[PDB]
Amino acid sequence: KNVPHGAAHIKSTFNNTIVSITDPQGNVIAWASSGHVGFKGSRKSTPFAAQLAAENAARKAQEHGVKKVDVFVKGPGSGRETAIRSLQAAGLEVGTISDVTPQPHNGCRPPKRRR
RNA sequence: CAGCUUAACUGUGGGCGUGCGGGCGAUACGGGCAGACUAGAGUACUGCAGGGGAGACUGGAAUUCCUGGUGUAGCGGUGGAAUG
Ligand SMILES: [Mg+2]
Ligand SMILES: [Mg+2]
Ligand SMILES: [Mg+2]
Ligand SMILES: [Mg+2]
Ligand SMILES: [Mg+2]
Ligand SMILES: [Mg+2]
Ligand SMILES: [Mg+2]
Ligand SMILES: [Mg+2]
Ligand SMILES: [Mg+2]
Ligand SMILES: [Mg+2]
Ligand SMILES: [Mg+2]
Repeated sequence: KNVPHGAAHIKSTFNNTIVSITDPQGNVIAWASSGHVGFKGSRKSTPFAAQLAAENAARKAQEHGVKKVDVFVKGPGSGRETAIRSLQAAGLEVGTISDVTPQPHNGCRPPKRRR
């Protein structure tokens, strides 16, 4: 089909980073990830896979005909700016930037400290 | 001091003998007794800040889960990987 506007969702952890593009109504057009790009071990952790998923989702969404996108990012830093710049260079221009990160107001208890 | 020749020893009466008694005469501090005062203490008049304590009521973000859409091959993980 086609869509004149949508939002690309970004959630990036230390060891992963996925990208999914959704319309405002909540129906997803397409998604991409480093794992699908084919990176295992620490390879996937790179922002490089971030830009790869970036232009991948760009292609698989612009096939459906996405024009305007607003990206939301979350999670700890793994290349957020790198991925957004790669997407911008991919040919899609964002109208507004927004970060909504899961920040629980001291709900539940995090797992023990690493050792 | 006194003599056994000096010798241990004792011949010698004083002196020593740290505790306990009543009678004569003290009152400074150290108790009880005695009435009064307040520099401690305590309440009394008005203000104060506070996650002090107990019960109940209530909001938010989030994890997880159930249900339902969009949606595609992996998601997740560590120095890496498989159990998942
Ligand atoms: Mg990792
Ligand atoms: Mg863990
Ligand atoms: Mg003599
Ligand atoms: Mg004598
Ligand atoms: Mg004695
Ligand atoms: Mg007394
Ligand atoms: Mg008086
Ligand atoms: Mg007083
Ligand atoms: Mg107060
Ligand atoms: Mg109680
Ligand atoms: Mg569902």
